[PDB]
Amino acid sequence: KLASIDAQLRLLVPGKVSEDDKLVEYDALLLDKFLDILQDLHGEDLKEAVQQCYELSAEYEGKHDPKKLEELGSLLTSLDTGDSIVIAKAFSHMLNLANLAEELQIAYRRRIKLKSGDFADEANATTESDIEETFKRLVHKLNKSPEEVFDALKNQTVELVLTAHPTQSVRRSLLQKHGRIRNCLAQLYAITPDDKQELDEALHREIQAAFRTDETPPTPQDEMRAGMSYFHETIWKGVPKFLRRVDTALKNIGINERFPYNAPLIQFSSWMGGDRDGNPRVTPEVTRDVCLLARMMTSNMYFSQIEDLMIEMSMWRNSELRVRAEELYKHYIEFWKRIPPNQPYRVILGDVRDKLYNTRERSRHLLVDGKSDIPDEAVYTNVEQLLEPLELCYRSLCDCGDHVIADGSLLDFLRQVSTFGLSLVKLDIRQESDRHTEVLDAITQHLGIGSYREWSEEKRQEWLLAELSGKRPLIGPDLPKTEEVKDCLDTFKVLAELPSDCFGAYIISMATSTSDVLAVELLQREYHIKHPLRVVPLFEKLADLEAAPAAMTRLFSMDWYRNRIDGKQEVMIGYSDSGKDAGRFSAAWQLYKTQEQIVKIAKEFGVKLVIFHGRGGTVGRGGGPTHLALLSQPPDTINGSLRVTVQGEVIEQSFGEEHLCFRTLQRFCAATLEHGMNPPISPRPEWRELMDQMAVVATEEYRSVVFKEPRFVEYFRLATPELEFGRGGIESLRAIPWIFSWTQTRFHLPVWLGFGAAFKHAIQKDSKNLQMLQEMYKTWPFFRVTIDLVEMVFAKGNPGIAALNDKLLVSEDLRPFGESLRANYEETKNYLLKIAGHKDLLEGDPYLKQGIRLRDPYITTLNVCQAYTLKRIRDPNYHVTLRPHISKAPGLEDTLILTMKGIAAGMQNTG
Amino acid sequence: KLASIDAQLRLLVPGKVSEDDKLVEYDALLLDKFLDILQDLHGEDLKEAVQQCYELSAEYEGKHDPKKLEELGSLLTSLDTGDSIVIAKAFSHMLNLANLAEELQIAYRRRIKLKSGDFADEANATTESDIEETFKRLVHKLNKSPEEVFDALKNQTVELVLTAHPTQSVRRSLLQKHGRIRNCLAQLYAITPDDKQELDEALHREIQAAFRTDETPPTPQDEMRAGMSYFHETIWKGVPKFLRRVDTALKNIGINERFPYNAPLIQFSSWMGGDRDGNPRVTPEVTRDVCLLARMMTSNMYFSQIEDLMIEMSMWRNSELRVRAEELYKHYIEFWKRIPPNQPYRVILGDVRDKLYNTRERSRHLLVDGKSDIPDEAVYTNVEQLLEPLELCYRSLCDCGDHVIADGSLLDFLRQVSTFGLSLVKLDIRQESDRHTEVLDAITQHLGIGSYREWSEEKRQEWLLAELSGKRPLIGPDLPKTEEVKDCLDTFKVLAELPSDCFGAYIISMATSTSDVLAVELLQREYHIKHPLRVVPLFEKLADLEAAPAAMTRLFSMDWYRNRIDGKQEVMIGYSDSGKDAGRFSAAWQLYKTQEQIVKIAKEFGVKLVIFHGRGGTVGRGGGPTHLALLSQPPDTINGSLRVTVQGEVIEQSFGEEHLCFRTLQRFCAATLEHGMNPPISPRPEWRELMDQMAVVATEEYRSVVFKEPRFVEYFRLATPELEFGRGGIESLRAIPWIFSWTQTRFHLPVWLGFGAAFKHAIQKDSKNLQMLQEMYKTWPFFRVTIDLVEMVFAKGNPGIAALNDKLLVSEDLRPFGESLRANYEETKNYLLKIAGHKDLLEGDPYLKQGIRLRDPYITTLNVCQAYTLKRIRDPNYHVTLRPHISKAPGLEDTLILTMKGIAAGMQNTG
Ligand SMILES: N[C@@H](CC(=O)O)C(=O)O
Ligand SMILES: N[C@@H](CC(=O)O)C(=O)O
Repeated sequence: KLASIDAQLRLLVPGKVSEDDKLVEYDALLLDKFLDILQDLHGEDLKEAVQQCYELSAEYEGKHDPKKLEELGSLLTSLDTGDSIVIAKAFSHMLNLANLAEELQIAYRRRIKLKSGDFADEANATTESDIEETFKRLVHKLNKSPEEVFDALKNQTVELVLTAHPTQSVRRSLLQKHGRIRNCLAQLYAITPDDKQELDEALHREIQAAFRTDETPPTPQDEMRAGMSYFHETIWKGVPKFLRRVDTALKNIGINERFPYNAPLIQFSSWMGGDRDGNPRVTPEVTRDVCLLARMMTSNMYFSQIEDLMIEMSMWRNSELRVRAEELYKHYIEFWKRIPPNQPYRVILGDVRDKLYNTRERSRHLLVDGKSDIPDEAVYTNVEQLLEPLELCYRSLCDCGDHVIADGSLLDFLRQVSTFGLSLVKLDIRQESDRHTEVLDAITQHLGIGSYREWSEEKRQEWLLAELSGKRPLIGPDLPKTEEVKDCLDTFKVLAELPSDCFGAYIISMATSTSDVLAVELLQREYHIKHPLRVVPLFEKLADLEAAPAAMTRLFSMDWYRNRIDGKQEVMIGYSDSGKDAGRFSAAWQLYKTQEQIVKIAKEFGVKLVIFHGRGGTVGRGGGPTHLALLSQPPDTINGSLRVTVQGEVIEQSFGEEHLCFRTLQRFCAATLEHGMNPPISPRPEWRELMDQMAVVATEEYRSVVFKEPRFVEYFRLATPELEFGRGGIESLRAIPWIFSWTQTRFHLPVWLGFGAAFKHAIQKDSKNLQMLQEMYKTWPFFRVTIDLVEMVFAKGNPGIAALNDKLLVSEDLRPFGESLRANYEETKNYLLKIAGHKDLLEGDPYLKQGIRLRDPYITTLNVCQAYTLKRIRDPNYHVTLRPHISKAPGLEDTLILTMKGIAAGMQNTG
Repeated sequence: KLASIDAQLRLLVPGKVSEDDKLVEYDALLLDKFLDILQDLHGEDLKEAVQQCYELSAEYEGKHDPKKLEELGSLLTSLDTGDSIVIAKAFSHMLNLANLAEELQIAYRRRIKLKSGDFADEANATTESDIEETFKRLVHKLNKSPEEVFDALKNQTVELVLTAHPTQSVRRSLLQKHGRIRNCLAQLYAITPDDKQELDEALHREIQAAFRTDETPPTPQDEMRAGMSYFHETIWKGVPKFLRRVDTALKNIGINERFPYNAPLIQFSSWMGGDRDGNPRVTPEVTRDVCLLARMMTSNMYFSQIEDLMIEMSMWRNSELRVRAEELYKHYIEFWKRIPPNQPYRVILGDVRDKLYNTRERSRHLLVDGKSDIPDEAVYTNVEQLLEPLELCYRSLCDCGDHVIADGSLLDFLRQVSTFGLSLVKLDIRQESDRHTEVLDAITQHLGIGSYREWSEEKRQEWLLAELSGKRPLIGPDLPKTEEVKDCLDTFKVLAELPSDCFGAYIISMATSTSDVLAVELLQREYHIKHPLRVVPLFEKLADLEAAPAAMTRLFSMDWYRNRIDGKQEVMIGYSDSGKDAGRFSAAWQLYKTQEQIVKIAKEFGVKLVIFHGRGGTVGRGGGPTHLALLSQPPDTINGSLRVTVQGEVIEQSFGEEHLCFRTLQRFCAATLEHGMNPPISPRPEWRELMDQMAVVATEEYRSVVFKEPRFVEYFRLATPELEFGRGGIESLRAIPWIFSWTQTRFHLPVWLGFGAAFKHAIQKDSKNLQMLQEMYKTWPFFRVTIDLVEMVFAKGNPGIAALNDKLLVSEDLRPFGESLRANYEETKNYLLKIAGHKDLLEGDPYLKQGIRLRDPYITTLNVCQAYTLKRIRDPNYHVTLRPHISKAPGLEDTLILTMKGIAAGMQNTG
């Protein structure tokens, strides 16, 4: 029955049916209910068709018989456009279901009571240290006093920077539906029979509601609002829950005070409407809009919880607040008459409410009108104005003997205010160096002094330092401006006009020089920005990384810059970007080294350095693995301040479920604290040498395939949906489409290519290297974590899918090239297994393996569907006999979009 | 430790420590945490003082040594005014804590799986039938088809009429705190150690927050708002949860449809601001105000959940709604931009939102301004206008294939709308017959036609029928009006002007005649009320009850009245009122008979009769007992329409906790349905005869003590805090103060007096009567339920408290009178025990016994405190040596108020 579907699913994932392992059951239950829904909505035949795709696809994943893939192919090419959309919709939705189930399983999986203490424990959610356990290791194993631990945490800073979903920001409505499905599932395993019957019917109903929210592309403004949804869903509440647990952990190590409510321990930021790199749709107007939206939403969140705080704050008992209440003494849900003065905390909070309302309304009018007449004194323009009256309530309760009450909801609110400020996320701006060069070259030519672009690096620096202390402005009204130059100058206009608490960093993409950084500083001074954004270079190519040290050295040598920077500098690294240039192995090692070198240079100059981790690192995986990934960082690269990218495709895993949200915040904080007092071992010299030797080879293999093979590009454009995803060659292609196109094929070339040659050569040069590599794997956190990510990527790989795409889409003369990349994949995988000490992929993480494995049949169905869809899109003369319509003006591009989104939702993070 | 307090509490309530019996543990935990709070806030010495009062009081309740009561007395009279308030505050708060604990215990107590099927099962929450089990008994035992059962429920009507708390409407803020204490307690027995530590600290904090919400009397408007709080807390959500369970129960008996969303199964009403009987503070203005408030709140509740429904209703798929959406196509929390038309359900619900807002705002302006310019078309003036667009969404989802989605939140909302309408509660007006007589006598004299008051009953009727068809109005501008006559006429003005959906019944207090009812009908016609309120007589004294039949017969004989009444009449009975006149036994029996007789008369005339149950009956107990109480009603007295008083002092028990709320709604519905198809046995003729004989004697004893003893009044005024509760003789005293004054003394004279003589005489006249009475107890639901309520009242009794009040407050020459009432109490109790077949009070309901028993020590402490406080208030020359202040311009009246409220909160319902 349900028993039958359960049995089916267990053939792919068998063995240890323990008591907290319910994942297969959850999946069975959801799939069962969804198959009924499909029958009701679309008819028995369609249900049977979906069931048959699933079955065929399961059998192919079980035994890997390519006849099975071909059968599923036949079935799928025969479907008319309409049936084909329903099938793609069905399997995408099954994926979202399996992901909700898996989150529930990770949320309730049992922790290991006794931990071995090896660093490997920190790779796994069930064994990793929580905040208390981290405190205790630091006190007992590293001989820190509890006070020292407390003091470091007080000064610590963790900043999570949210980026756009590369394929599909899940809309607010749907995400809530996903939440309720998950909750109904949870509650079903808590239970009276009638409750079960009712929950059962409520589950059924929510699965359907989700499926039928299934309606061209979205505005960046809307993409921003969709990306902010997780605040409401979890983070908003989660921050105070986690800070409260810090309090408890501090108490359990002998610290008899709460973690101060205004320690800036957690900060969130955003690139959404800020990053315009290679993206001219992100205009100045978009930037202004998302700043106002962030401000609107934050005030609105405070406003919509302040009435609850006012109810709870009924107390009648200090003179400081008494006085304020007396001074102060309509269209709202709760306190719509004047508050009486015998309710003093409500008089204060009543004023805070009104002010919050006015702050929210100004932003709304600024947004939809263009201006508002609402004045500064009616509104909060700075976060201290909002804290102040809340601190007053806190103190008044303490002075009147009610400390204990103060530390309830009021303390929660104080923390939310301190963490989220007036703008939930501070926005980073990002733009590429060449755009700044263009802007300056327009200025220099118009001024008649030559062409900045033609100038040497020394000349650029000399001219920029002279104009950074210039007495005249640079830009006259008659400066002629291309659209691109205007768009870049008007971005600074927007920075000059919006409050500084809207913004974080100005990241320079494709940075290579001292002058790139100075260029942006000059444009900010020219716009007279009261509080210039800090300037952060992103060095992308290997060569750029190699030139970064000399570039920072020079910046830090310049009096004007040192004085401006005030002891602090941030530098950004992008793992996926560097891996596109050099292969992932060589980018990993180079990035390790570069960070060492820049840390040393910072120290020498008495500058505190923050490394901002862009996408594609081990640290962006989420979950347990992020925890060891953080502790693997080179010594002193964190030093009390973490700034990391939370990748769009991981946001749901990290923050969709309340427990996972809590644990994400916890491991980021725990890991940051620990690393500064307990660095991973530094590598043995033999390891460096071998890693250098392996980098040279890995880069040679990767580059010879990706850049020197004259037909690589052509192979890429056929074997991969890259071109269709649009809706020079590889050097010019951006990192996201690179990773994505190969992830859609289940092949992942960008992640593993180069590791094969590195290993083969090392082991062939000297047999003893195998053992050295294995020791590196057991003992060197950096190496372990590097290998693990790639191992996780191979578990999501299926060379049979790549083969099928070759048969359908690649011309015959390219097929053997494809075949040879598949042999490289196999050989690379096997070398990685031998180094990891494993027979099977992920035998060190069987819960992850199970999760990925349950997804495969669904993903595979979408892959097969996609492959034929691309055949049809690409070739209007390919046709087959379509079956008479099975279901009860929408095209092939629509089916492909569903396919791409479904695969990406099942593939989640890779490289 | 905590172990120590647990042991202490178990000495009063020992034995069967089973697994779902946690009440003592809960109490221990709360008391433990509260004792710490007291130490922190007021010092160790005060904590020790509270502990010692508790101990002394526990020992007195254990062994009943009167030396122990005297010690507690000494301690308590020695306390200065300030210490004395803290102690009274502490013990009142302990009571509220024990009540929250007890609710949690009743919420989670385990149901008996197998029920014996005796009607006694329905007295007890653990054994009573739920709605499904009621359905099944009707189908299988009474041979009803499931369709017949379904049809009766569809036509069934249950109306719960909320009345003011007689002592203290708990304010909205505090009630929420009580809720969170209870929740934190629940969650503590669900659990990771850190969660427990956090819940532990959250419990601690909420206990304190409650204790320090401890701030002259309240406006009826405010009393009304406080009495409405339970809607927000439970009832609002509870109605749809219960209707959904009806759906499930129907499905489980083979009915394949949901209970229709607009079946008026549940209705709530209110007397708050409506009842002005003996209460001139309840003015026309108050009535207008609470109608507008009810309207304001209801719109506000719909408004504040409509945004959630709009989020969830994302669906894009019927032409009827499509069309409406197109036609329709800012300052809010969620949808503050214009809704797009590809979101059709949101366009519709967006309009409903705006309309709800405007409906809420009109009422607010009408209330605080006096008028609004906001027009009828901007606002809902009738419930169908609000349903209509919701029915449209429901139909559109069904027509587009989404039946299952429609039956989620949308169906819930539809039910809330159908149940609560535009005014959460419909308001009853009540005023006494003599006020109408006065108003008419003013009219007749001014008209020069004589004095209505002087006229006979026949003349009154003749004149009223002639003027009910009169062609001129009665009231000219120059009619002279006392303040009372004006207040009564202006009430009808308010009825003429407010929408009819604000109101329910016009109850006439002290009704005796046909003409009393006609009088009110004439005043309503004179005010041209479009939809006159139905006129409902409340016959109070025995003699009035005896004259009621001839009065209804005459009304039902009059063409004008029959035509006006349109086949329907409601009559009200007041158990506490009739018991004040005749003693509770004789009022119970007479009320049984009168209801029989009026049912017969209704039938004869083809009038459907509703009996409205005023306060003081078995049916007002709440909990399990209410369930048998309902099924005990005389045959055909319910007949598909129940209308009962939910007494203010029981509201918290019935609706404060969500499970209890659900079960209250369930038993009212289950019991009503069943009774109409399965009447209790009718009494054997020997039983009637004996009951008549016992009534004559019970009334003679009660009346000879209460009305003929010349010094009774004087004894009452000293032994009881009656006079102080103010802030002819007994005939003139209202029922609430009568019950209350004796409940404050733990003596309860009004409930049991008369039962002693009834039993003694019956058993002495003929020994065989003992056995007849016992059979009546085992077999006759009416008798059983009658005896049970009195048995529950004796469990709350303590003649030692009455004795102490006598020593302190009654003069020596009255003390033996007091002593003789105590001998009557003892003898009456023992007779009741013998008839019930019990050795101890409540051995048939040990869970109730435990609950009442845990409260006693607290109540006793307050009693002792009260007794000396009254001594001090009454006698400014009584003094004792006060102890130096123990704690770290407030008087004796304040301590007494705390005392009275505390005792009433522990005594809950009695007579
Ligand atoms: N985020 C997981 C992978 C996944 O669940 O797709 C990991 O990196 O281990
Ligand atoms: N309401 C309960 C009495 C109580 O708990 O005070 C009953 O009537 O049985």
